[PDB]
Amino acid sequence: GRPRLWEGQDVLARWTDGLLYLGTIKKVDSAREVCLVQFEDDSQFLVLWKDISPAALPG
Amino acid sequence: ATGGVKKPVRYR
Repeated sequence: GRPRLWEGQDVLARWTDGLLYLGTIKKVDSAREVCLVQFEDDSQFLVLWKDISPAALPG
Repeated sequence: ATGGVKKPVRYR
């Protein structure tokens, strides 16, 4: 099926405080179903696919 | 971003 997440995509990621933060996907890890997401302070963390939403879908 | 600050899209 058409990929939902990809490298370079602007996304909202749910963090461990239960809140959403703007980020950019830097790496997709398919086996682990995670992406390395770079946040607005340039910190980079693993987030599960289900906790990532695309910022914009064309539509 | 260089110098950036994380803020949540919404606060509690």
